[PDB]
Amino acid sequence: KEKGKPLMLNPRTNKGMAFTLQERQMLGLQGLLPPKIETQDIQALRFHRNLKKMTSPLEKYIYIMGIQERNEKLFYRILQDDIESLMPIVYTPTVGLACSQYGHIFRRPKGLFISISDRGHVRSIVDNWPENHVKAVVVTDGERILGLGDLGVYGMGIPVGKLCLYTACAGIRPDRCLPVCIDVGTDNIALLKDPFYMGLYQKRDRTQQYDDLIDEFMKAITDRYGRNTLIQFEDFGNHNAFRFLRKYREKYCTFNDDIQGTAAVALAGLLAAQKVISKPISEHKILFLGAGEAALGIANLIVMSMVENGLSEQEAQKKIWMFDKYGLLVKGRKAKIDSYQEPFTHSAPESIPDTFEDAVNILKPSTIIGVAGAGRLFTPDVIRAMASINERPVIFALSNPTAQAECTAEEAYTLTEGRCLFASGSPFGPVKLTDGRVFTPGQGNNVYIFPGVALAVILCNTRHISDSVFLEAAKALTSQLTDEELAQGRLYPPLANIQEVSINIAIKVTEYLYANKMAFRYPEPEDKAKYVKERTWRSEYDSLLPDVYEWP
Amino acid sequence: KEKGKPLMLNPRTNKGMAFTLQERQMLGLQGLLPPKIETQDIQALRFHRNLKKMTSPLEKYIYIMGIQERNEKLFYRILQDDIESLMPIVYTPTVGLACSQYGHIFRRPKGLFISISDRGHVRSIVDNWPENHVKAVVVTDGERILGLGDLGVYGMGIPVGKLCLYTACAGIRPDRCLPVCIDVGTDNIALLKDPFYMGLYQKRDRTQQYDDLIDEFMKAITDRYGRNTLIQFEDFGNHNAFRFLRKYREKYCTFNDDIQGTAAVALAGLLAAQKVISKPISEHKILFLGAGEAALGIANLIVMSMVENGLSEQEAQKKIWMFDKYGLLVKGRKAKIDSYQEPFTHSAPESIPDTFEDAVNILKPSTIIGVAGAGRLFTPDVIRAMASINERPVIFALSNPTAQAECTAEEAYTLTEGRCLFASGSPFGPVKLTDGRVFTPGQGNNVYIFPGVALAVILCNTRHISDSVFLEAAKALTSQLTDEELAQGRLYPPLANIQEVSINIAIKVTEYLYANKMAFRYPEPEDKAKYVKERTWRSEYDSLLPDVYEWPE
Amino acid sequence: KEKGKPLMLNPRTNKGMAFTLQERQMLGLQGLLPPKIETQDIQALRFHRNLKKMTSPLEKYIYIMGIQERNEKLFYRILQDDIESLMPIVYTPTVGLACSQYGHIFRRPKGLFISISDRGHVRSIVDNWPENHVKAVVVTDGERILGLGDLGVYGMGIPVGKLCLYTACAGIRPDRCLPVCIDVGTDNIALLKDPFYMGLYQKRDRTQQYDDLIDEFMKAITDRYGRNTLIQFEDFGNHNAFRFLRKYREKYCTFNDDIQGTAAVALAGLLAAQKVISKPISEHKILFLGAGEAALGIANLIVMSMVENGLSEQEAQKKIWMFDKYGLLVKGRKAKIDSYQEPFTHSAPESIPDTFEDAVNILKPSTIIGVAGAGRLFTPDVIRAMASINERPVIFALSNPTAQAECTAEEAYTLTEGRCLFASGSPFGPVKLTDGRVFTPGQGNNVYIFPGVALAVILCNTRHISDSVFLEAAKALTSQLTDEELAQGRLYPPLANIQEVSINIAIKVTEYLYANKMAFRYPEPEDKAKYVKERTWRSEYDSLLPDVYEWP
Ligand SMILES: NC(=O)c1ccc[n+]([C@@H]2O[C@H](COP(=O)([O-])OP(=O)(O)OC[C@H]3O[C@@H](n4cnc5c(N)ncnc54)[C@H](O)[C@@H]3O)[C@@H](O)[C@H]2O)c1
Ligand SMILES: NC(=O)c1ccc[n+]([C@@H]2O[C@H](COP(=O)([O-])OP(=O)(O)OC[C@H]3O[C@@H](n4cnc5c(N)ncnc54)[C@H](O)[C@@H]3O)[C@@H](O)[C@H]2O)c1
Ligand SMILES: NC(=O)c1ccc[n+]([C@@H]2O[C@H](COP(=O)([O-])OP(=O)(O)OC[C@H]3O[C@@H](n4cnc5c(N)ncnc54)[C@H](O)[C@@H]3O)[C@@H](O)[C@H]2O)c1
Ligand SMILES: NC(=O)c1ccc[n+]([C@@H]2O[C@H](COP(=O)([O-])OP(=O)(O)OC[C@H]3O[C@@H](n4cnc5c(N)ncnc54)[C@H](O)[C@@H]3O)[C@@H](O)[C@H]2O)c1
Ligand SMILES: NC(=O)c1ccc[n+]([C@@H]2O[C@H](COP(=O)([O-])OP(=O)(O)OC[C@H]3O[C@@H](n4cnc5c(N)ncnc54)[C@H](O)[C@@H]3O)[C@@H](O)[C@H]2O)c1
Ligand SMILES: COc1ccc(C2=C(O)C(=O)C(c3ccc(OC)cc3)=C(O)C2=O)cc1
Ligand SMILES: COc1ccc(C2=C(O)C(=O)C(c3ccc(OC)cc3)=C(O)C2=O)cc1
Ligand SMILES: COc1ccc(C2=C(O)C(=O)C(c3ccc(OC)cc3)=C(O)C2=O)cc1
Ligand SMILES: [Mg+2]
Ligand SMILES: [Mg+2]
Ligand SMILES: [Mg+2]
Repeated sequence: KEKGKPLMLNPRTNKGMAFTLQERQMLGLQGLLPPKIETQDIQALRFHRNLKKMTSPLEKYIYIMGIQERNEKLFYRILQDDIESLMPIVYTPTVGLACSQYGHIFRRPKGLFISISDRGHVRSIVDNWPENHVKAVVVTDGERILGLGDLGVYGMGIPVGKLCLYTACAGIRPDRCLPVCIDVGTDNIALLKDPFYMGLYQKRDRTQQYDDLIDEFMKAITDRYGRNTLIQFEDFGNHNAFRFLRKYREKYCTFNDDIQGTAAVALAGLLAAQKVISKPISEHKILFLGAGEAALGIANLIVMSMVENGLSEQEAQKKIWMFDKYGLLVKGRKAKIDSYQEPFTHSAPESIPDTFEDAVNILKPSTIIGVAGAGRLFTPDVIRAMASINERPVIFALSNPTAQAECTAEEAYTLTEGRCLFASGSPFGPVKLTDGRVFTPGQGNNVYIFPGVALAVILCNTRHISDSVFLEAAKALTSQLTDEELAQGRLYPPLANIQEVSINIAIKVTEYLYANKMAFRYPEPEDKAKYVKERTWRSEYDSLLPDVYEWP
Repeated sequence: KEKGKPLMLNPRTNKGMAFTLQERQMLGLQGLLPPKIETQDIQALRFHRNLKKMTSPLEKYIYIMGIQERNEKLFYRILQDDIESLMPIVYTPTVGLACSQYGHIFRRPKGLFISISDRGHVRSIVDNWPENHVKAVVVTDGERILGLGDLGVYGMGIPVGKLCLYTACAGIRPDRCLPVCIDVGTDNIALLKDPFYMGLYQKRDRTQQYDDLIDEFMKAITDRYGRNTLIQFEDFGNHNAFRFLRKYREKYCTFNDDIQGTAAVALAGLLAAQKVISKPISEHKILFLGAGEAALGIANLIVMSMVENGLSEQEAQKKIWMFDKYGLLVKGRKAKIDSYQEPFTHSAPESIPDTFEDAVNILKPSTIIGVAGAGRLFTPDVIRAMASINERPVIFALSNPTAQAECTAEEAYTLTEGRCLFASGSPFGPVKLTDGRVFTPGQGNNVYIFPGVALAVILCNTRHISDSVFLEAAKALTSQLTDEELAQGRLYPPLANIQEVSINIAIKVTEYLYANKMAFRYPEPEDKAKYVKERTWRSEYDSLLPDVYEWPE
Repeated sequence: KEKGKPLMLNPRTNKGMAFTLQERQMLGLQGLLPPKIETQDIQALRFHRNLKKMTSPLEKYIYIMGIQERNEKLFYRILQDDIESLMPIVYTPTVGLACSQYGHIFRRPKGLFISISDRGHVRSIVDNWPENHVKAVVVTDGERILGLGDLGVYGMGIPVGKLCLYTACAGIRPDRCLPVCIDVGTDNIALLKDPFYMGLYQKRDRTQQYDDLIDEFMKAITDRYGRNTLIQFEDFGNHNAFRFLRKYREKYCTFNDDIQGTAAVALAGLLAAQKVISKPISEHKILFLGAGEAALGIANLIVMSMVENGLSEQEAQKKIWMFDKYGLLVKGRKAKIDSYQEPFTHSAPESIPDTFEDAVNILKPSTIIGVAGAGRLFTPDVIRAMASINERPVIFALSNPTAQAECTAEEAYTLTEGRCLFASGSPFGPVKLTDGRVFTPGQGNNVYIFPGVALAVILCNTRHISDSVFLEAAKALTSQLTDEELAQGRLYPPLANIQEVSINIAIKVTEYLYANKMAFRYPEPEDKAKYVKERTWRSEYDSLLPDVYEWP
């Protein structure tokens, strides 16, 4: 398309000093670059050297995210070199810190910004996006960014970082990814007073106009790019998150990772546990600390797993209890019970606990899952009560970051003599016990699911994503534990091999999508594995050398 | 020319969030920016707030040079806002530290790279340069980067930084500035071992090819851009610096800042000292610690300044003495004598000095100038020796960085008890003696000279720069001091006013060029002040809004 | 700058099928062109073949002017191949015919259009012109297009065609040429009723606004491109033409070809004649048929020639009489005498003619010059009266086109036994007389002057063009007649060698410009010939091949 300085200024084309001598000469770059040819390998090492001479995580974020705006293929190469250590940077927890000071660290814009001031003109904006074949859209209003609450347009970092992991893990063409931020104001007074805030100076609009903007946004996106365009909602308010999932679910090809992706990884760990504890599902009793979107999201998907294994809906629900901030979810309590909690709000026992430890002793659960985000509430005695009740208790401490976790690997494994099966939201290191026996805990990271699922949905031209897709993703993830990894005490495969794990998920989800008539991409491929591997985006530089030859 | 995302990837047009609502809508940026209209001020305050979060100078270099590549108008606004503090960052000393690791911090390339491997195809390379009306070239081989020696292609940071100051100070259009690095190899072993070295992995070619390559380079630039294109040689090795300056002085529009710019700023101080103490020029004698590039440069220019005032050639030279690392330069000594030094190699006194303190006592100088870059060799006893020999002694400690300076301001002013006239290369804060008097010493930075001179040479379409230009530039620098500032012991205007000072220098040089028939820009302007002040480049954002207006139906 | 289809769509870069194999491969053109390499020679022949299979002049114009918008270098090559025959097409007379039907034949726009509706916004328009270093501007209001009168914006063809001859003859870089049309309405009712008219539907504005538009236009041009920018006025109303020349002459670097260029070629022929008739200038009496801009233009320049040869102003004026539509210009006549005619309005004789033949017998002129544009008014007996009075009478029939000429070569040479010295505005073929003696008449074409002058003015950064520049151009033109050409009866060199003639004029005018301190381009060149030849624009294709080589 273009030659000269424009090639170097365009991230998609810019190879940097990896432009070969001929490329330089033939594309009019000779002299604009230093007289040295590099490879993507040399360029990558240079990054790792600079990254080592940096302590601050926020400095690492700003550096690496700058590389995206200079050389795209280098950027995604660098993530793929060591994804485990850099995923903390490009996404959580660091992305939170970046999102807090997002107006300070701003350098170059990265996504698409739709305001409530642009009401009725969303189509004009969408059309300004240079890329023509968008497949994956990630959107946020910024109201519920991680644990940091409302951050307005500073939330844009989340879409951006999310889509980095789409490309990095799954192989979704970056040029077909679109991060979107919906600015309708913000209730965060700190930001309104900040003169470097990048959003609108007004409180959140919660009128009809907000709903209308989302409708128009959804329409505008699909008008330009198609109805099969994948649209993921991220870090919306809990109220908005659920009701928008409901009203668009069967209309637009949309999912919510915070609900559905979270449920999937939760379940995938439970299913990993059942390769150890083979107890009939009839026996499993499950107790959630917290009754948030995370709880309800996970709860529903468990019920659906239980249903596919024999149990009814009514019965499977009665095997799930929830203990939130006001106490145990029971019928006829003064504390509020919302519509989504009603199915898990159960007939009260004789003794009605006022403590979580009290509940564990009364209800005799085989599994406790922590999603309160309210610190260390799985007390040492809670851990013990579970070890007395179950021979191998399943304890899931999912809250993030580490400081909000309900308990620690250390705290879990040692207080149950290394019997329990543990998994966490935040990364804990190998625990060592006094008998010289190693236990390597797994991490319940959402990145196990959404990339693979997203690739499959896109590759199959799927138009709606049913809850049973995430159920199939769960089974798919769990089916990649080797025996060794289970012996070591992992309920998830290593994050190190996320790329491979993401693909195999995409494959197994593609098969399911065709088998249940949710794929509209025909002709149907016979070998789904080949079909997926072939279409994943590679970070290797392509030649940009024009073809010169003699005429014989 | 362009619309959409290209306007934001092009730093000459990119206003960032300073794009108005009208501009965003009409240019198709609406939605690509956050919904927040800023101004150049807010953007600037953001930069200032973030600069404080950084502690390392090198972090700051990387952050600020980054802005040149995102937003050019914003970049030069940031420099002009706080020029005094950020000039250390953008250029010396921090550019030295950056130049050392230039390949380790490389993100985007900034200039034009001509290797020896491109011999015969140099015009090809010149023609790849996007800009069509280049007026100012700064070129480096990389052989003698500051006091760091041979950094080779790492030396590119020097031209890049220096042209920032052309623009920042004098208002020379950035799009007409071309930084160039001639790459002929490097003698530095560490770099030849480095897998991130950005140059050719070979020793410096010192053969005939090197000379040919510089010839070809000079021809190629002036072919494309014209013969009056200003070509400034920077940080070449001594041998080459002088010989090329001689070879091209009369053929192209060229100068060397390390020689001629240094001389101008040196002389500017000496003349300002002369204003304080009306010492007859016959009753002056100059002692240089060091007899290299800086010494020889300042020497040759001083001679002219004396000759101008009445002295002859030989007369003025005999008032200038040089003491190098082998000792005092005297006729028929043991250590060798370069031909440029020969004029300042006199017949030995009766007692040949073996140290510098000796020389001060034997020769009884009025002024010592330190350009050896070898630490605190103006020992306390030397400052005292001068303090007793002269009523008002002039002491110039020009060596950089601070650690290689011959003495501090504190050391100079206390051991002379206020009676000293002091200047240095490195910045020394205010010196407050016990008795109550405060002395603010002048910094003898080259940046006083080269911006103003370059601007003048360019606006007058001058084809050659004789040494009298720098002489005339020196007087122009000296003449901007207030009497109050002379009473404060300043021999140089504040760096806070480098802009006002650079323009005023450019004006006076313009008058000189026209008055002495060295200008070729006719018709000749009458008011030279208005001419210069009108052609300076501004950092204020231009509107990119196309004109919408109504036609009678 | 650019590669691919854009190179082929850009006239300045487009070489057509003359793109070499390597160029095609290296610039991404391989496949977009037919598999055949041509030269500019092959491409040129193709043009000449097509031009031969066309009768209509208007078809030839549309074809060749299309080539300018496809391949610029080919276009100017083709003019330089046979300039003599094609100059009739690109300019007069055909350009007149094209200008009449300009809205019909419109295909692609060619110049810059400034309307009175764009009052106060002329700078915006000027800035829309893509070219950055304009040197030669030709502008028209369209009020007095050739003989066709007011044609409004259809007059744009004139600037365009004029500037074709700038490039074709002189070598003025086409990219530095700017044709401008000032639309202020038109009095031509035929055009106002035409629904394909390309100008404004209103009568000519003759208020202050017109004058103001011209001021702003002049300012805007010079603001962007400089005060030394050459601005030529063409085919303005006679009133406007003179007064605009006067008020801007010493302000903007401006000339008018219809006045000054016309005067120059007139004089150059008179000076050619004086190499035959060596009579002292004191004896020369001159009589103009018509007292138009052409008459007055020529008259003044003659006076200035006479002055440089010894005569005073008052005396030199008395040697010039004028006979216009109302009769002989005499003091105290009922017919109007304008300010410019006053110097040539003389003390009445005893007998005051009412016929032009009557005047020739009374006043005894040695030279008659026809610029009435009113047909054959040099009656056969006029021709004879001149032959009886003078041994070699100088008869100049300058009116155009041929039908408006005052007499013919045939009519002139035979009615004076082949004694007279004749020149015409329109081309007449070699006359043959009954004694087997050939007389080849010259043409008083303005193209002899303005290209050479224009090149010199531009190359010398001249800021004002004095009348004595055109006087020097005249002497320069005449100094290129060989003796043979004078023997044959030519008062001008062949149009065939206009390119060479234009350059030599530019050289001699450059020398004069430096010698009289009108050049601001220093350093001054020592050899003016080399200086000019070096800087003329060539039509040869340049290589567009990027430099590829090995690294030794
Ligand atoms: N660069 C190329 O050579 C190129 C590029 C695109 C398509 N094609 C050709 O077109 C055929 C059909 O391609 P298609 O795109 O219409 O359908 P497809 O069968 O190749 O892909 C199905 C769907 O998945 C999307 N998709 C595929 N890979 C993706 C990725 N890495 N990231 C995001 N979205 C991705 C496509 O846009 C499409 O909507 C291909 O089989 C190939 O022959 C070639
Ligand atoms: N590991 C993962 O993949 C993953 C994914 C999503 C969310 N999470 C984590 O889940 C946690 C909850 O997120 P959420 O979106 O459900 O938030 P939420 O506000 O919707 O849920 C919080 C719930 O905890 C309850 N609670 C608060 N303090 C309590 C206390 N002291 N005792 C008992 N109950 C208490 C609240 O009443 C509420 O029911 C967070 O810490 C978040 O980091 C983890
Ligand atoms: N302040 C300014 O504007 C400015 C401008 C240019 C140069 N300088 C300074 O000038 C200094 C020298 O630069 P240069 O290019 O002339 O270097 P150079 O290598 O050309 O000259 C060094 C000279 O010092 C002599 N020398 C070295 N050690 C000595 C010692 N111990 N005692 C006596 N003489 C000794 C050497 O023999 C030689 O003659 C540097 O420190 C540099 O910072 C300052
Ligand atoms: N393509 C090239 O290589 C190229 C192009 C332009 C200039 N140059 C270099 O710049 C030097 C100075 O060029 P300059 O233009 O400033 O001055 P110049 O001395 O070459 O020309 C003087 C003036 O005439 C104009 N001019 C020259 N040739 C012309 C033409 N054919 N048509 C119209 N206008 C014409 C110029 O624009 C200028 O205003 C040249 O001597 C050359 O070294 C090179
Ligand atoms: N050969 C050239 O280079 C050249 C250049 C310019 C104009 N011309 C020709 O000159 C002629 C006049 O052009 P102009 O611009 O001076 O027009 P104009 O209207 O200014 O001049 C016409 C003059 O002829 C007079 N006239 C008209 N009919 C007459 C008659 N029957 N008897 C006597 N006088 C009569 C008018 O009164 C007026 O004085 C045109 O035919 C034009 O083609 C030739
Ligand atoms: C309301 O309190 C919350 C709720 C959810 C979160 C999230 C997480 O705890 C995640 O781990 C999380 C997440 C982390 C990693 C990941 O793949 C890299 C995907 C999601 C989120 O998106 C969250 O919103 C944080 C605080
Ligand atoms: C040989 O040792 C040297 C020689 C010269 C130098 C230079 C300086 O000491 C400068 O101050 C210097 C300089 C510094 C600032 C400036 O304007 C900001 C211009 C020149 C140079 O270019 C040098 O080369 C340093 C060490
Ligand atoms: C008013 O009647 C007129 C006046 C002038 C003309 C012109 C000519 O007769 C030209 O020859 C003429 C011209 C012709 C050729 C040329 O070089 C090719 C330059 C001018 C004009 O520009 C005229 O305006 C025509 C009719
Ligand atoms: Mg989230
Ligand atoms: Mg230097
Ligand atoms: Mg005309």
